Amino acid sequence: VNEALNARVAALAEARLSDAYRITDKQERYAQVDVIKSETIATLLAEDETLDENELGEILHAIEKNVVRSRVLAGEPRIDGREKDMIRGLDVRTGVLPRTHGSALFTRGETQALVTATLGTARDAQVLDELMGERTDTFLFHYNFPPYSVGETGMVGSPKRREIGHGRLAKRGVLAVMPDMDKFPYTVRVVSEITESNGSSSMASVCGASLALMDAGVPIKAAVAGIAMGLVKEGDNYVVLSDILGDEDHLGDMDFKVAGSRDGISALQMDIKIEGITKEIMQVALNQAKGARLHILGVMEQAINAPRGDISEFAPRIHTIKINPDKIKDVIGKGGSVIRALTEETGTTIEIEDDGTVKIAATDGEKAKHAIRRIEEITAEIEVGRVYTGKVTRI
Amino acid sequence: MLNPIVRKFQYGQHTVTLETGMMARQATAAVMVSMDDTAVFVTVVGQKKAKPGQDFFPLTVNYQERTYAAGRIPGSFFRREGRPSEGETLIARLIDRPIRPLFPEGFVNEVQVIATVVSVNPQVNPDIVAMIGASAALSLSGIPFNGPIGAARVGYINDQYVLNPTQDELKESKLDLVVAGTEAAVLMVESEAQLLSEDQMLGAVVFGHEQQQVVIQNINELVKEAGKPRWDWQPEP
Repeated sequence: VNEALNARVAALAEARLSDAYRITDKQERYAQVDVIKSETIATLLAEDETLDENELGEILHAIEKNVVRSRVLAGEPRIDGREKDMIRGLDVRTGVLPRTHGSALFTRGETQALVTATLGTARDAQVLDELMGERTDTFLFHYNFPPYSVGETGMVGSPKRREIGHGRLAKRGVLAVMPDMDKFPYTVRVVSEITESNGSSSMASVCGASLALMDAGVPIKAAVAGIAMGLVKEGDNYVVLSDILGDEDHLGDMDFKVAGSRDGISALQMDIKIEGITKEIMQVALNQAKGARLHILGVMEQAINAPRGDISEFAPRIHTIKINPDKIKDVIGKGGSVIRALTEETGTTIEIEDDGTVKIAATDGEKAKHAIRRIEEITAEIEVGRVYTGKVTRI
Repeated sequence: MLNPIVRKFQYGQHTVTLETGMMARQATAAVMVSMDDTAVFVTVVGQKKAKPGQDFFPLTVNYQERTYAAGRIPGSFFRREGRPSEGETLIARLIDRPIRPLFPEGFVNEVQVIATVVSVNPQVNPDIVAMIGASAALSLSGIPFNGPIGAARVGYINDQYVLNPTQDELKESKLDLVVAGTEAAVLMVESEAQLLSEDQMLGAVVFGHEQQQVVIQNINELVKEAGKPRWDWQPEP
């Protein structure tokens, strides 16, 4: 145990740490704690050349965690002022980026996710070899966690389950509410970049994805939001924390992440580090999570009520028109001459597919309308017989 | 609650817009710069405690092009274009070269600049938007840095200089030249030319530098309206 050093440092600090945590200002607390800390750090350095951070810090951090621990169990405001049921302040804005198929910024206190959706043709679907059987995914999710998000320098790209966890949890959360391929023909990719983080940012990407998809006009069957929960237990007594910071990790003995619509769970993750959880405790834990999740989904619905009817002008729009099948010839031409002329001027890809059906595509609506307008004056054309006012072009 | 501070000026027939405060609020400074539809999110982090052993300046600049910025799925083998290509590494060098000597003598704190392209109109190149974004993001922060930098691209068409040509005008032009500089002086020039005379090249450099000044005017207006206080950093005696 090495208790003699444990006891002496506890006597020097506990009485002053338990004072400092009552302070309402985040910054003055931090400042006062960092002073008490270094003092008894140094003061017992006087008694002997005892250890440095190697032991002191540790013996100290523990006193701190035990202090927050007892404060939370007793029934005192948590380290950030909130009680044991208040998700932090929310702000939500949509269409935040120009010329993306649909995009949103979701914010919960210090946590932010910037999320964007992109539409592909059936050709853009990912196809993959696995031992249990090869698969084709029409829904794709990517999660990026750059170092500035946590206020630190380092490698801009670093791969960890910190990201594949949050890349997979978020996908499971949204996958349940996606439209079926026969209603919505496009492949969809969503990417979430965590612009800033206080630990719990996977669930901010679920909320941001639901906004980004509605903005893009994907017909998702309902909005989906997520909450990060923790439970503190000591003897028979326990308390459940509705929305939990990246540093109150120590408080959580069981922490569970739950995501869904107003009327059912879509994904659930739980880790239980301490024995003596029972079905009764899990029942009340999820019942509190439901209250918080239903609050967030209310604020999201106020920002955007339903998915829009227009697919983003820039996103590709599959369509076809039935022009006169016999008129094929003056849209082909000798050696495909009027195909080459139409496709190069209009910058639009053109096909005749089946019995006079024309398929036409580009990035811009301008190009597509130009092409359509051009083929509607060669074929399906207003030339029945009645008199027309013509501008004289050449003589 | 979240409140963005925006200053929109004008610049060679396009209209740049600078936004702050709204996002990555935990970075030292963060700016969403956007000319026309080409938008790039640029963020600075620098650590206040200089490593006690250190004896050089560890500046790192990372420029990354997200494919969702053009509304295309990746469709590639290597980590969905995870590693930076040549096409990205060169643009990082174009940001590094004018910035690196403009930090004060004896500064040794680690600094990291990340520029991520989040939208692109195909006619307006994001590189020189990233360059004015890096200028904004350094100058908004407390970090000790010798004044803002502009950036400009000059073309040559029918014997007239053209500021910021679009990607179509560029193919008609017999010159492609980037300039970066301060109120006082040019810092960096890089160019391709179809066998122009040395006089025509310096004409381009002067013309570029004379009108990148409008970027410097607007950056200084944002800095005193929304800038963090300067670090209490002093030179090593």
